[PDB]
Parts: sequence; C-alpha cells; structure tokens
Amino acid sequence: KTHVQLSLPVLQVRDVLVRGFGDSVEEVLSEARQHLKDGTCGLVEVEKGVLPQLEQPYVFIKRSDAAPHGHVMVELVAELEGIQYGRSGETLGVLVPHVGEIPVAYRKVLLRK
Repeated sequence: KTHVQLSLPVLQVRDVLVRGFGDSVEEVLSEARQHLKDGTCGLVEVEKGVLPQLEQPYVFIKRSDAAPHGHVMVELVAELEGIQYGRSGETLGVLVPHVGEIPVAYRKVLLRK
C-alpha cells in the first residue's frame, strides 16, 4: 500500500532518549521509514527551543493534503544545516526513535510510504 495508517506516540522533548535517526539526510529518512514500519517511531511537536534539543539531520512529518478516518496524510522531509530534502505542507512534528518513553498523546497519520 502507498499509504499506511499509523498512531504515533507524542513524546516530550526532555523525555527523548535517542534524539535522532543518524548522521546523513539519506540515513535519517531510511531509519525514520524503518521505525515507522516497525512501530518504534515517536513524534515531538515543534515549539520554541525543541529543535536545538534534538540531533540533526531532523526528520519532519508534514501535511501532504487537506484526513481519511481521522488520519492526517503526511510525508517525510529531512533538514540539515537549514536545507530541506523534500517539499510538503505544515510540520506536524519531528520524528525520533521510540524506546519506551511514556507519550502525552497519539497523532493519527496516513503516511505516504
């Protein structure tokens, strides 16, 4: 399927133990996609002071369309030193590995895979 319904655990930035997916744009997009498939991916909502607490390259989920079954359609965009790889809509948040942190909420998304 080109899209997969996911419910992403929303983590507080200060709880996150593994603060990024790797060391290149291509690796972080790869790892993000693998963790999303494996149900081991969390979401941090981006506010003032969040991104400097996480590791670049960043992987964002961005709204790809204006929401089947409650699930917002999203796609992945990476960012490294202020350059983005991808073009999409509004940021829903930044993806990070999930290693058992307690979430504050869930974000229903339909991921273009």
